[PDB]
Amino acid sequence: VSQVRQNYHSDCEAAVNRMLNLELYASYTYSSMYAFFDRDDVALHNVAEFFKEQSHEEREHAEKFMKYQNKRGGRVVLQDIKKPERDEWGNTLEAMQAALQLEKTVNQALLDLHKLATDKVDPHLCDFLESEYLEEQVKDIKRIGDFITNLKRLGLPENGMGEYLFDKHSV
Amino acid sequence: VSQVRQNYHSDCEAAVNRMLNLELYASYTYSSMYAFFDRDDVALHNVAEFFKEQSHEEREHAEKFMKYQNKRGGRVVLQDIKKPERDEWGNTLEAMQAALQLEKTVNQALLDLHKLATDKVDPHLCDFLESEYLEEQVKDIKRIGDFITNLKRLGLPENGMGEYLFDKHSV
Amino acid sequence: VSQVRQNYHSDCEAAVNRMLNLELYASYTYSSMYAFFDRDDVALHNVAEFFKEQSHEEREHAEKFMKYQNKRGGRVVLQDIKKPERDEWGNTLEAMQAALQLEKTVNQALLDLHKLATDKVDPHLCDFLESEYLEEQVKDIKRIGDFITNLKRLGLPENGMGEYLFDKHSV
Amino acid sequence: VSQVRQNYHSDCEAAVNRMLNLELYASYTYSSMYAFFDRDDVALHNVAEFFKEQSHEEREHAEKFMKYQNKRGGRVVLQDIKKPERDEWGNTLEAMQAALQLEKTVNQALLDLHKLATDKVDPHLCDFLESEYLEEQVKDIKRIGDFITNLKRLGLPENGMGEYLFDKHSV
Ligand SMILES: [Cl-]
Ligand SMILES: [Cl-]
Ligand SMILES: [Cl-]
Ligand SMILES: [Cl-]
Ligand SMILES: [Cl-]
Ligand SMILES: [Cl-]
Ligand SMILES: [Cl-]
Ligand SMILES: [Cl-]
Ligand SMILES: [Cl-]
Ligand SMILES: [Cl-]
Ligand SMILES: [Cl-]
Ligand SMILES: [Cl-]
Ligand SMILES: [Cl-]
Ligand SMILES: [Cl-]
Ligand SMILES: [Cl-]
Ligand SMILES: [Cl-]
Ligand SMILES: [Cl-]
Ligand SMILES: [Fe+2]
Ligand SMILES: [Fe+2]
Ligand SMILES: [Fe+2]
Ligand SMILES: [Fe+2]
Ligand SMILES: [Fe+2]
Ligand SMILES: [Fe+2]
Ligand SMILES: [Fe+2]
Ligand SMILES: [Fe+2]
Ligand SMILES: [Fe+2]
Ligand SMILES: [Fe+2]
Ligand SMILES: [Fe+2]
Ligand SMILES: [Fe+2]
Ligand SMILES: [Fe+2]
Ligand SMILES: [Fe+2]
Ligand SMILES: [Fe+2]
Ligand SMILES: [Fe+2]
Ligand SMILES: [Fe+2]
Ligand SMILES: [Fe+2]
Ligand SMILES: [Fe+2]
Ligand SMILES: [Fe+2]
Ligand SMILES: [Fe+2]
Ligand SMILES: [Fe+2]
Ligand SMILES: [Fe+2]
Ligand SMILES: [Mg+2]
Ligand SMILES: [Mg+2]
Ligand SMILES: [Mg+2]
Ligand SMILES: [Mg+2]
Ligand SMILES: [Mg+2]
Ligand SMILES: [Mg+2]
Ligand SMILES: [Mg+2]
Ligand SMILES: [Mg+2]
Ligand SMILES: [Mg+2]
Ligand SMILES: [Mg+2]
Ligand SMILES: [Mg+2]
Ligand SMILES: [Mg+2]
Repeated sequence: VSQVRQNYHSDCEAAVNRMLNLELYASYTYSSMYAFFDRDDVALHNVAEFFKEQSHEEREHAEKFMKYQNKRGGRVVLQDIKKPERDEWGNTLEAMQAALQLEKTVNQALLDLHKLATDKVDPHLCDFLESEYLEEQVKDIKRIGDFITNLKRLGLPENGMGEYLFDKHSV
Repeated sequence: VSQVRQNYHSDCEAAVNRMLNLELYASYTYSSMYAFFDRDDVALHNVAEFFKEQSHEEREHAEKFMKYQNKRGGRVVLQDIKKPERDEWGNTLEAMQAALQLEKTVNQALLDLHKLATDKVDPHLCDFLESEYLEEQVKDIKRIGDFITNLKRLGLPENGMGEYLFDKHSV
Repeated sequence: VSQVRQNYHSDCEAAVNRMLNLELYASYTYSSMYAFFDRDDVALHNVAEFFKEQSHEEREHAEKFMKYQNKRGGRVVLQDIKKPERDEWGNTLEAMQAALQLEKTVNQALLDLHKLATDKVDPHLCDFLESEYLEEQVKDIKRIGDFITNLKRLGLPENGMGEYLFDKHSV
Repeated sequence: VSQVRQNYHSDCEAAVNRMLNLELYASYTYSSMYAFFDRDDVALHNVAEFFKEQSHEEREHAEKFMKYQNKRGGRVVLQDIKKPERDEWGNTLEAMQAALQLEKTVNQALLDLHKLATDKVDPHLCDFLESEYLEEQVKDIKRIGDFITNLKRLGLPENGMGEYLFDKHSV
């Protein structure tokens, strides 16, 4: 037993490791979206950079879980980072729709972890999730939803002019 | 009944007073460690100053509970501050081990208070503990654990050179 | 065929994708080393931060290959990022030895890619590898070798004082 | 034989002169595109200025070959600069398509020169081409390809609004 460990359930420790992996998975998916929008036959640079930024943010989320694990006396256990679900992302609307679903998947995992922490009476873990993850998730989901509404308004997927306009005025 | 009092259970009010006393007790223990390491036959000034800083921090924790009590309309009730468990602290490793146990004792009391606040449906008290106490406790416990690992690596208690090196490069 | 593609062999495109994956694998291995040295029972913070920095550098190397692929009109294809070979890294010497071998593995892959680029008469790819990868590899290998020599001089793995001294004066 | 001449094959000297001429030809083509987009019945000023900038860049490329020739002890031999293939350039998409093909033609000539330099075992000439020409070519080709993708997305050649938008947000 780690000398620092106090009120940290084995189940929570394991769930933190799984959450870390999911953050890394999300990062990798966003990196794929970056590379797609940087393709010469796609060429939406501001969209690409948005997803690149998101990729870096997700990596930061993962690293914060690593630090958390050690602070509580848990042990970081890593697993493979699975490649993204797709190799190409269609267009800005399709990519944003996938990003929304990804963000909701990550959010659900965070909420499930919060429920576990609650069940195990771990207020430190609850506080950590609330203060460092849950509000950022809601903000990101709202931003992506707002983008999707605008992409639909702009006539995506069919309206190429609309897609250009979004890249030039929304990101 | 205090004109400001709302959703503040008598049990929580009493537990806040006991928590205040424990913070003062912790402060006093750290002050003893400061004085020990400042002895001419001990003479580890950086270690002494670390514990002096910790003593002041614990006093601040106590004063914040006093302010909290009044904000909620509870009444501060003071008890004797018991002298520390020991009059001399052996060496840096022994002192750090005692500090770790002290920090875990304080942490357990904070967690118990959080559980009481939860049982009494007092989200303000829960928030206060989470935002002002629980993360600082985890950080401090991790720091002391890290120090202990390094002191053991440096050959404490036997290795006087190791102890000197710690004082000169870790604190 | 991509409108930008010129003098870019399919074999080189595929090898760039595999190289990208290897950079990501190296990044992930370094992230594991960071987490290990941040453990409360390991607690070598400067060593941990060295490996964290290395992890970020490797990720940058991977992203540069993504950008390269697109610049040439190749298509980024991602695969799983395999978890590191180990879950725990022993001590500073063992970790540095693994880092040296990892760096040499990455270097060999870069040299193999340079040989392929040479065989396919692709001077742009040769230049890219020489200007952006090969010298950094040699520098990193030399730095790690130098560290290993010093860790051995300091009596690793047995000499805990030596390990402490390295953390405090070399990184 | 020039007193400075060393390891500089006659074939390479001649090929450098031909490369110089091609750079001047490219410059002149871009100058024609500038003048076209500055016409009152075309009036896409940002597009015109892009091509004017490209024209100046190509002239700089030519002058660098002149300096190179002298540095190696070769002799600059000039030929007529042929007028561009066209007198009018249709629209932004047509001009960009011609620019892409021009850039690929120049790139192929640079790659052919690099192959000659390799065959004649001239590493100085290889280095010069790699460090001063080949990466700039790849960057320029990618930029123009990206523009073409966006012009097609914007409905060129038919969509005049799309063409206006490109001029106002892409260049
Ligand atoms: Cl526990
Ligand atoms: Cl699987
Ligand atoms: Cl595709
Ligand atoms: Cl928007
Ligand atoms: Cl009340
Ligand atoms: Cl008593
Ligand atoms: Cl004594
Ligand atoms: Cl020293
Ligand atoms: Cl330390
Ligand atoms: Cl090709
Ligand atoms: Cl496999
Ligand atoms: Cl272990
Ligand atoms: Cl060293
Ligand atoms: Cl010669
Ligand atoms: Cl002729
Ligand atoms: Cl005309
Ligand atoms: Cl564009
Ligand atoms: Fe995240
Ligand atoms: Fe798979
Ligand atoms: Fe996210
Ligand atoms: Fe709560
Ligand atoms: Fe909170
Ligand atoms: Fe964010
Ligand atoms: Fe985000
Ligand atoms: Fe305290
Ligand atoms: Fe007593
Ligand atoms: Fe404390
Ligand atoms: Fe503190
Ligand atoms: Fe403290
Ligand atoms: Fe690398
Ligand atoms: Fe595996
Ligand atoms: Fe590396
Ligand atoms: Fe580096
Ligand atoms: Fe490096
Ligand atoms: Fe020193
Ligand atoms: Fe040129
Ligand atoms: Fe003619
Ligand atoms: Fe050019
Ligand atoms: Fe340029
Ligand atoms: Fe150019
Ligand atoms: Mg467990
Ligand atoms: Mg998972
Ligand atoms: Mg917040
Ligand atoms: Mg009462
Ligand atoms: Mg008490
Ligand atoms: Mg906080
Ligand atoms: Mg292929
Ligand atoms: Mg591989
Ligand atoms: Mg270099
Ligand atoms: Mg000749
Ligand atoms: Mg010619
Ligand atoms: Mg260069």
